[PDB]
Amino acid sequence: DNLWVTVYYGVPVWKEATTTLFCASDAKAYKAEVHNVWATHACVPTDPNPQEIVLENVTENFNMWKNNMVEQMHEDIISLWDQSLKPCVKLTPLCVTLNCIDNTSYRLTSCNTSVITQACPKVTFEPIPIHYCTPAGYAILKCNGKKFNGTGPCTNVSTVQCTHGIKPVVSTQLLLNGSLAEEDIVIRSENLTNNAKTIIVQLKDPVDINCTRPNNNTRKSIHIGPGRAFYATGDIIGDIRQAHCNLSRAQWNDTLSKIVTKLREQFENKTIKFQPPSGGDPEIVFHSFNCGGEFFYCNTTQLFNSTWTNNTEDTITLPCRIKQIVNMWQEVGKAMYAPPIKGKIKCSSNITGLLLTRDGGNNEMNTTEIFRPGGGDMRDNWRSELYKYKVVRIEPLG
Amino acid sequence: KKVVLGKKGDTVELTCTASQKKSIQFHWKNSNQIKILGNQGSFLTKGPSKLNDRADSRRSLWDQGNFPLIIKNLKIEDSDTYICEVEDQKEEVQLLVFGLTANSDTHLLQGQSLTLTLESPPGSSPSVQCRSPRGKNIQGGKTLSVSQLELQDSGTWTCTVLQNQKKVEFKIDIVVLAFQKASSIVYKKEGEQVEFSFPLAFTVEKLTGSGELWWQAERASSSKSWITFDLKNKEVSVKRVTQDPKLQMGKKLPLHLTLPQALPQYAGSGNLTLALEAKTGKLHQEVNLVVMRATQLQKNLTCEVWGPTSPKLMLSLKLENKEAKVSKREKAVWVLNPEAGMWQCLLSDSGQVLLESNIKVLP
Amino acid sequence: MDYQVSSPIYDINYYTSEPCQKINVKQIAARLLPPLYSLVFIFGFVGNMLVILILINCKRLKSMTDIYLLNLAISDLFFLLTVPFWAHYAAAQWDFGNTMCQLLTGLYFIGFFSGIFFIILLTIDRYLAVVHAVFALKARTVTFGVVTSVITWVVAVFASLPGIIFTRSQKEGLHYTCSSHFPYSQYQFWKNFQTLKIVILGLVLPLLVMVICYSGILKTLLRCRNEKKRHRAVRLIFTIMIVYFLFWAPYNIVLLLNTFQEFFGLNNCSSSNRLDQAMQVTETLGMTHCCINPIIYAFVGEKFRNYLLVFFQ
Ligand SMILES: *[C@@H]1O[C@H](CO)[C@@H](O[C@@H]2O[C@H](CO)[C@@H](O[C@@H]3O[C@H](CO[C@H]4O[C@H](CO)[C@@H](O)[C@H](O)[C@@H]4O)[C@@H](O)[C@H](O[C@H]4O[C@H](CO)[C@@H](O)[C@H](O)[C@@H]4O[C@H]4O[C@H](CO)[C@@H](O)[C@H](O)[C@@H]4O)[C@@H]3O)[C@H](O)[C@H]2NC(C)=O)[C@H](O)[C@H]1NC(C)=O
Ligand SMILES: *[C@@H]1O[C@H](CO)[C@@H](O[C@@H]2O[C@H](CO)[C@@H](O[C@@H]3O[C@H](CO)[C@@H](O)[C@H](O)[C@@H]3O)[C@H](O)[C@H]2NC(C)=O)[C@H](O)[C@H]1NC(C)=O
Ligand SMILES: *[C@@H]1O[C@H](CO)[C@@H](O[C@@H]2O[C@H](CO)[C@@H](O[C@@H]3O[C@H](CO)[C@@H](O)[C@H](O)[C@@H]3O)[C@H](O)[C@H]2NC(C)=O)[C@H](O)[C@H]1NC(C)=O
Ligand SMILES: *[C@@H]1O[C@H](CO)[C@@H](O[C@@H]2O[C@H](CO)[C@@H](O)[C@H](O)[C@H]2NC(C)=O)[C@H](O)[C@H]1NC(C)=O
Ligand SMILES: *[C@@H]1O[C@H](CO)[C@@H](O[C@@H]2O[C@H](CO)[C@@H](O)[C@H](O)[C@H]2NC(C)=O)[C@H](O)[C@H]1NC(C)=O
Ligand SMILES: *[C@@H]1O[C@H](CO)[C@@H](O[C@@H]2O[C@H](CO)[C@@H](O)[C@H](O)[C@H]2NC(C)=O)[C@H](O)[C@H]1NC(C)=O
Ligand SMILES: *[C@@H]1O[C@H](CO)[C@@H](O[C@@H]2O[C@H](CO)[C@@H](O)[C@H](O)[C@H]2NC(C)=O)[C@H](O)[C@H]1NC(C)=O
Ligand SMILES: *[C@@H]1O[C@H](CO)[C@@H](O[C@@H]2O[C@H](CO)[C@@H](O)[C@H](O)[C@H]2NC(C)=O)[C@H](O)[C@H]1NC(C)=O
Ligand SMILES: *[C@@H]1O[C@H](CO)[C@@H](O)[C@H](O)[C@H]1NC(C)=O
Ligand SMILES: *[C@@H]1O[C@H](CO)[C@@H](O)[C@H](O)[C@H]1NC(C)=O
Ligand SMILES: *[C@@H]1O[C@H](CO)[C@@H](O)[C@H](O)[C@H]1NC(C)=O
Ligand SMILES: *[C@@H]1O[C@H](CO)[C@@H](O)[C@H](O)[C@H]1NC(C)=O
Ligand SMILES: *[C@@H]1O[C@H](CO)[C@@H](O)[C@H](O)[C@H]1NC(C)=O
Ligand SMILES: *[C@@H]1O[C@H](CO)[C@@H](O)[C@H](O)[C@H]1NC(C)=O
Ligand SMILES: *[C@@H]1O[C@H](CO)[C@@H](O)[C@H](O)[C@H]1NC(C)=O
Repeated sequence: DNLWVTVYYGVPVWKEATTTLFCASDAKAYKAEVHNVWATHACVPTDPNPQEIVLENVTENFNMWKNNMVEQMHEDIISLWDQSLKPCVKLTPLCVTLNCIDNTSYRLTSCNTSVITQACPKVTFEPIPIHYCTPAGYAILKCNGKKFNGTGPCTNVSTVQCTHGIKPVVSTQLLLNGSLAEEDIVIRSENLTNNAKTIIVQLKDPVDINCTRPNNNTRKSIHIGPGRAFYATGDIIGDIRQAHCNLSRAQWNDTLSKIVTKLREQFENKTIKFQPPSGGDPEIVFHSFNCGGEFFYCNTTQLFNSTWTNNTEDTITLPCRIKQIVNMWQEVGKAMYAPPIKGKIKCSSNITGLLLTRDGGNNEMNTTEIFRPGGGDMRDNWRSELYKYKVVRIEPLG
Repeated sequence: KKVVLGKKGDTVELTCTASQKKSIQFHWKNSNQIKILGNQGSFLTKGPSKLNDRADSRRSLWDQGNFPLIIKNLKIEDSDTYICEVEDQKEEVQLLVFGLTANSDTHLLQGQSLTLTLESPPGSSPSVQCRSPRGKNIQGGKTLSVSQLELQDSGTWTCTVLQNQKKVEFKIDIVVLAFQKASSIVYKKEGEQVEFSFPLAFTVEKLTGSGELWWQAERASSSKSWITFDLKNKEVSVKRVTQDPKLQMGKKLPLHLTLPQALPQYAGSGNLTLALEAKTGKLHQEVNLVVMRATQLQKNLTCEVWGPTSPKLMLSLKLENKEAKVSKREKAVWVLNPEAGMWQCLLSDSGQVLLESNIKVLP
Repeated sequence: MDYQVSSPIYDINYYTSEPCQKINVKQIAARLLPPLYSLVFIFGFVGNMLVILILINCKRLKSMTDIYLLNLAISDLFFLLTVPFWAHYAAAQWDFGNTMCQLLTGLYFIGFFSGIFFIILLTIDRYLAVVHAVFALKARTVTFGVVTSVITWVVAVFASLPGIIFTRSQKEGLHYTCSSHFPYSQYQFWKNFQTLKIVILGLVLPLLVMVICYSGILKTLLRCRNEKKRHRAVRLIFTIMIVYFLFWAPYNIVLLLNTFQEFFGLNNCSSSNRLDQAMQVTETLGMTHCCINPIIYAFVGEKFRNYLLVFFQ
């Protein structure tokens, strides 16, 4: 068990610290769930009595895209995927050194393809909310402003000892399970009008999504009689790598109608035109989430086609497809997996955020706004969660 | 910034520099600020441009510090400058593509004019600097045209373009359809069978060929005697040409313009015109024939030479035991009071006997 | 620089802890079944029509046994009229839709179930004739033979009536198949409810008849040997029963094993991969039985082709 002591009163000079934090999640330590196994060997139980000391008159410049704390979580989830889904073939590139003598030719074609073969057991998979807690001597601040602007200074700074519920869910084009906005859908981006930084859009209302596969692959009709030998029962008849999702159109249309109102105020009365993405990797062109080793690659072309104009006011069939050979977001290379499993898999998920890029240009005339879906950089996935916090070290005179 | 060159279709390598070695985010934008490629974690995002199915990048080099830009099927309109974006920096690069070709594919006969077609991008000043195996480093503007193109000027010519101290090499496809002679002269005597032969060099194509041989007889102004023949595949067939010369032509591409007996009126100049198509054009070649007529009129003899004779030649009539009984520079020399012997007539040209004809006198 | 991951091929198989590559065994069987089934249909059609011509006009069906022999040949014809369809079903697929599939499936089992039902009636008629000779004479009226047969056909229809509950055919697998899709909600009940009905009615019940009836008949053989023709008549009915058992009981045993691959029997997939080559052979052996009963009549039967037995020897 762990234990730390409070600070009754301290307002000294603040200095940005880069110390090593310890996780703290509510595990179980008995099930065969992987996140319960990982939290048992490296995490501690959650704080039963948290304390948030509110600072009346205190301000600070919370820069968020230069936060070194999200660089630690990104190196703590890569340590979980090497203990959760062991790939059958882990193909990764490996080059060494080839240069000539910038002034001399830079033809580097020496690269080795190292392959690793491991056992592939299909294991359970479900995220668990964790709490990152500060070590001895440091403190974690937290703004309470309902807008917070991204890298802008707030005024309602309060200090804590552990963060809120953070799930390690890995997804693209739609931020899954996590925290919601307070009062209004806000947008966050490091720099607008430079069309390189992704725009994080956080929602204030949870849009639900149900992703399941129908159990009709195996046949239940019996040809009891002349046949019953070749076409015998339990024979696969359907595609075992096909699924479908559903989105409540009457509820999702409200939340998207609030996103375009924020853009109009920000970008001075333009024609918001959403579009499908411009191509690339199948983890970028399509949606990508995980449910028990089932890596749903959901076609979202019937989700971002619609163009917009002013005066704005049921079951969208989202076609998904399970692909075995997937790209690894952690490092260059691929990872071939195992065949899918026997039974109904249901992903009764949430939608809390939205990752959007921007297509600006000067060849195109004065007014257009193209917002293609982006994401894929998993550091940007948890910058949408660790935006309120900051690790600062306060020296003690004692 | 540096500059590279394209070769109208191949790939080009445009690299950036990064000394951080952390696989940080990169981008690829033109002068019009249009995304083409970009880093997304460890993933590749083909940006919204006109180079979607063309731009490529080597992912194995991303953990080194070098980020290439591989663009296949280089067109002329793709010439633009591209800036990099790593560690908040703008590594500006430049790119230029151009091309060069001809218009006549295979019908480049011996003595046919040459035409080029340079495809240079707008906003640039190229300079044609070719290289020929005959030592012709012909330099000029952008469009180059040469009147001379023969069988000895075929081959892949190395034409390079110097611009901003950069140059790349190219090749030129030349198919030369030529003859192997400018002017043949055949020296025969009265009675001897005359043979003509003018070769070509194994070109295979569709319906292409038809031509004719014009003739100018000596002192016979009655023109319009020729022979017209058609060409289609391995095979030679006369269409129809009719007239005083019994010209028989062979059935194979080594054309044998055969003439039965060298009659004295069958001598003079001539032009052989061959015409192929798919790219029309006409070849030309000179044909000549010289006829000697040695026949005694009575107990005194007289010999004459017909044909395109030179004003420098000689003529001699000797009884082959002693020396020449007469030597003149004409075409009709006579000998009165000959003797017994095998009389020889000598046609020559500054050193060397061309024609020889034997005849006997009975006393 | 040279990565070897480029393969679009996939396998239609679930993930288990024992990979079992089960071979389809349809093509090898499709080059053996259509000529065999056609040969069965050739011999079976001309075989049974002769047994129908002879009894109707040469024998005169003057007795209850001849009536059951007629109906047994008719039951074989109902089996036979489906044989060319199954011949053209291993070879390619099911081209006949489904509206006719609720009839053809029924006609298959009407041929099957009534087939053993009249053989049992043949056994009981000969059992009554030998032991209860007073009782048999009162009840062996040809009139009573007809009404017994009519009931026997009705029961044979009802014995296939659960199979006609659902015969819907949809494209599952390579080509449309007509596999009965009985209700999913009570799925475990109906599946076990079908294995027993073939085994009890087709194997257990005639075995129980054979034990009971042929113990009373063999008692006559122990007492005296005075009448050869009584002993020779039992040889006909006895042969029909055992040739039915030689050709159908291997299927009945395997059919129990087909459903019971659980703890009751064998659980290995390789045990079910030899079993995949066992069910089709014993079903094929059962298919050949419909032409054997006229062949038995030309060898055992001393009333139909008795002069051929002397002429052959
Ligand atoms: C965002 O957050 C949401 C939470 O709101 C989360 O949804 C939850 O996802 C998990 C992960 O799939 C779900 O957990 C599964 O639930 C099913 C169904 O549980 C139901 O149980 C009863 C009976 O129906 C209901 O009353 C009840 O309400 C539940 O709905 C379980 O069956 C699953 O367990 C099986 O699968 C595991 C992994 O395959 C096995 O390890 C486990 O042993 C079970 O295996 C059995 O079935 C397999 C079927 O293939 C078979 O292969 C095995 O051999 C064995 O027979 C599993 O626990 C949970 O239900 C979801 N929550 C809700 C409310 O539905 C999202 O997933 C999350 N987003 C992301 C991206 O993670
Ligand atoms: C600055 O941040 C602090 C963070 O604590 C804010 O204090 C919190 O204010 C909310 C209301 O805005 C309080 O919620 C209310 O609490 C009462 C009593 O618990 C409850 O009955 C209400 O239903 C409601 O939930 C919250 O308790 C309070 N936090 C604490 C620790 O007391 C403060 O309001 C912020 N100031 C500004 C100007 O935004
Ligand atoms: C049982 O599994 C099958 C497939 O394994 C599922 O069928 C699929 O259903 C969707 C919609 O219900 C079909 O999409 C539609 O296809 C038609 C024809 O191409 C098109 O015109 C429509 O616009 C729509 O896209 C899909 O094609 C179909 N798949 C097949 C192979 O037929 C079925 O949904 C599963 N059962 C249950 C209860 O879910
Ligand atoms: C929200 O953030 C934006 C930029 O991220 C801030 O805009 C800048 O504000 C400073 C002073 O605060 C000015 O000097 C700059 O000229 C502003 N730049 C632009 C592009 O507007 C904005 O002030 C922030 N809002 C709050 C309330 O802090
Ligand atoms: C966001 O990016 C833009 C570029 O798209 C930056 O604007 C440049 O600012 C510098 C100095 O202020 C000027 O010299 C450039 O001419 C500007 N470029 C353009 C296109 O306007 C802007 O400063 C960036 N903002 C932040 C906060 O980083
Ligand atoms: C997801 O959407 C599909 C498409 O409507 C739903 O499928 C229908 O389900 C109803 C049952 O409520 C059936 O009566 C329809 O026939 C189905 N349609 C088709 C085309 O098959 C599906 O039920 C939805 N799933 C959820 C969980 O809402
Ligand atoms: C996705 O699934 C959830 C839960 O299975 C559905 O949520 C329920 O929806 C019904 C009516 O559809 C409501 O009466 C319940 O109160 C809901 N429960 C919860 C916990 O939300 C949801 O409707 C499904 N979405 C779609 C589009 O089918
Ligand atoms: C997904 O969205 C649903 C929307 O109803 C969430 O359900 C509510 O969540 C709040 C927050 O904890 C609870 O106080 C409510 O009691 C929940 N409602 C019901 C009917 O249970 C749900 O929690 C969201 N999922 C996650 C993982 O946050
Ligand atoms: C904080 O600011 C408020 C202004 O409303 C003031 O009343 C209060 O005294 C300040 N707090 C301290 C500790 O000075
Ligand atoms: C290539 O990779 C293999 C496997 O990791 C290794 O054994 C070998 O030494 C490597 N070769 C080079 C040149 O790096
Ligand atoms: C842009 O929108 C603002 C909203 O406050 C409005 O005041 C302004 O007039 C609009 N400008 C144009 C050109 O429509
Ligand atoms: C998007 O919708 C429009 C109609 O609103 C349609 O014309 C267009 O084809 C759709 N986009 C795609 C990619 O099909
Ligand atoms: C916005 O709405 C007004 C009326 O509500 C309309 O006149 C105007 O044209 C609309 N704007 C655009 C860009 O269509
Ligand atoms: C969705 O929003 C658009 C915005 O103009 C509106 O026209 C449409 O009617 C909305 N659909 C539903 C089902 O509310
Ligand atoms: C865009 O703005 C420029 C400068 O204000 C103007 O010259 C041009 O006409 C505008 N474009 C259109 C389509 O009106």
